[PDB]
Parts: sequence; C-alpha cells; structure tokens
Amino acid sequence: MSVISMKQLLEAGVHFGHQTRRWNPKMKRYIFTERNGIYIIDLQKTVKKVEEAYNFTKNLAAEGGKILFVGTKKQAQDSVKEEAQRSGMYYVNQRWLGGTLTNFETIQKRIKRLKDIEKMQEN
RNA sequence: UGGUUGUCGUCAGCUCGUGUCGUGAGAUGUUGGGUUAAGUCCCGCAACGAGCGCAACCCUUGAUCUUAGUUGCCAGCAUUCA
Repeated sequence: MSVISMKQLLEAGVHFGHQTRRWNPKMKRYIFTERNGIYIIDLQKTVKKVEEAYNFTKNLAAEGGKILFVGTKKQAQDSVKEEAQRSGMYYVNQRWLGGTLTNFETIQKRIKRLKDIEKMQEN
C-alpha cells in the first residue's frame, strides 16, 4: 500500500517546489513539469520514495535506532517538536549548534549543566 | 642567572580544551548588531566551553542603630582660674 495517497500529498502541497531560478539540476529527476514559473515535484516518484523511507525508519526503529528530527525553518519548528514528542524522539528546532554530533562530549557537559540547575531549582 | 623592580598600562586585552574550515602557515571561537569605564552585558553566529585579565570580594571616607563610658565628652545640677 502507498503509505500516503497522492490526494493527501496534493492537499498538503507536496507538489509545490521553489522558483525556477533556484532550481538544482540534480533535482531534475524529481521534477514533473514547470507551471507559472514554479517547478512542480513529481508526486508519482514522491509516493514511491516516501513509502521506502517509512519502511526504512520502521526497520531502524525496531532495531532500537534513535532518530533525531531537525528543522530550524520557521514553518517546521513546531511540527518537528510535536511529532518528535509523540514518537518519544529527540529534536533540534531552534538553532543547530555547530559540533552537536562531531563534538558530542562538549555538548554533553552543557546538557549535564542544565540538569544541575533544574535540580537546584526543584530542591 | 635566581629574587626583586620600571615600562607600555589599570591600558582591555592575552590565551587554551574539544569541534569545524585550510595542502599548509593559519582561521574560527575572540568577528558582527546594540550597550559599557571595561573581551562589561544582551542578541546574532561552526562553533561549544574554560582560564588569566575586567568587575566584585579587602582598606579608608561620607549617614545611622546596638554594645562600651576612661585617660575622651559636659546637656541638664551645683561649685573652679581652668
């Protein structure tokens, strides 16, 4: 089964891309046509690719994989947090701090710090 | 040479851990928008923190309460050259 129907994708506006002047030639594989100066994403391949992504995530999640939802874009900040909270996963919705993954030890110390201040406030 | 001192200069600066960028020396952080006496503080930001500086902690002066009332003080009380 298609994890998402083309009707839902159309209502969600998945077919809307960016302006022709901002197009990436590598994205040509996923573009269906151009209309009114805006590129339209090929929803037929979109359905197939979304189905693969959902299955991959489910396999990875069943192996205990931790998925981090990242979106600082103003339109996405709220959605990322709400959906991550529902799934019990982590999110970065305000600003990605450089070194969050490559310098994980340094971030953990700051994470530890926050928890200490919380305990001082509660106690 | 040790120890000590002058000097830039009581100027607001000088660095480091990890990360990232650069073939490399390096850079970033520490730049930028406001603000400050100040790298002082806020915000932004491939940076995230830390340290020596800055400020504060110390001394003195300016107000006042408590304790203490002599060798200090004399208002109310008499007396003295005081």
